[PDB]
Amino acid sequence: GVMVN
Amino acid sequence: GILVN
Amino acid sequence: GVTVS
Amino acid sequence: KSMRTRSGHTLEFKDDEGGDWGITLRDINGNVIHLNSKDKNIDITAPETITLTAKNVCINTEENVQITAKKNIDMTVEADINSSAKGNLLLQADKDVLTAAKGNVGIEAKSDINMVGKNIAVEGNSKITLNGGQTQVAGQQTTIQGAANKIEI
Amino acid sequence: TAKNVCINTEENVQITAKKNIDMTVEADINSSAKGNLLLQADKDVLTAAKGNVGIEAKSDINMVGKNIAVEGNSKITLNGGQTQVAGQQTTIQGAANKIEI
Amino acid sequence: NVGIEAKSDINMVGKNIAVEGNSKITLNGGQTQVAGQQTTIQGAANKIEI
Amino acid sequence: KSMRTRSGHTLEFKDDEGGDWGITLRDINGNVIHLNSKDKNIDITAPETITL
Repeated sequence: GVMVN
Repeated sequence: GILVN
Repeated sequence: GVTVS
Repeated sequence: KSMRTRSGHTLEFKDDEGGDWGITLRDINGNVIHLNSKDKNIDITAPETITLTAKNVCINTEENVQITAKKNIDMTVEADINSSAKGNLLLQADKDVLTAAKGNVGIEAKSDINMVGKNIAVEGNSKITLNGGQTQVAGQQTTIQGAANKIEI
Repeated sequence: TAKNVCINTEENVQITAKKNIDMTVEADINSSAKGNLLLQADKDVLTAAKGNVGIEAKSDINMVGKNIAVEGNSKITLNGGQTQVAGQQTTIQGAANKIEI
Repeated sequence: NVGIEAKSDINMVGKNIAVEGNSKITLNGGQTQVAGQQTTIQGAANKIEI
Repeated sequence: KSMRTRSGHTLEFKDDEGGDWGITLRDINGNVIHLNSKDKNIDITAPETITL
């Protein structure tokens, strides 16, 4: 989904 | 403040 | 390194 | 002093320097070429059409050039079209302004670039790139979409 | 002065002035070429229409500049695929909240 | 300066659209939408994806 | 009705109302100015250049 750094 | 997904 | 303000 | 034929063709010289001073070549149907000496003007008038056909055409003026029509103005060319100015370049219309190219479209401007409108739509097909020094987006309700989920701000 | 005016040539046409060139029309203005179309000015280039402004290109579109600013009133839409946003400082601000990434 | 001003709409359609600001890029106006299939936001080293 | 010169310069009037009807000013190399009275046209032609 939302792959953060 | 945010409502991501 | 991310804000929510 | 004149020369006339039986159809009405005329070549006339007028010597009255207090008015009506010049040369005229005309016919009765309404084609006129007039050299005006009091005002230093040249007038060419045709009831239907005026055609200028040559290999090159040059217009040289030390002041304004005005083109006016009650209908379209067309400019068709089999090579490039160039327009250069030392001031501004206005492209104003009352209905619409459309620019279509079969290749690229390049808007390269030093200093500032401004775009104002009621609605802005950017429609990509392969990639949309926004590269810059500092990026800031505003709005009262900003939504980031894509694929399955989304982020609401 | 006539009803129609035609200029046909086998080579270039050149119009030069030391002042403005003015083109006033009641219906339409069309400019069609088989090659490039360069609009150059060393002071300013301005466009104003009382309607929608359309840009179409069957290739890439480049807008190189400085301090690029976009203003809207109702909606701003960014649609496509593989969207990317870059920049050293990237702040997304909303209503009473913001994220700096 | 370059000014593109309309009072109804502005529509841009192209295969690729690239914007390169040497100093600043700002987007303003209510109801902003960014969409697509893959969306990335970067910075010094941060890299988030959708 | 015409006025001609030894090199070919011409100023000519044609009175054929049904047919060729108008005024022409021309030389033998290709420069023509023609006032077409039948069709109400004005035609200016040059092999190389026209300058205003």
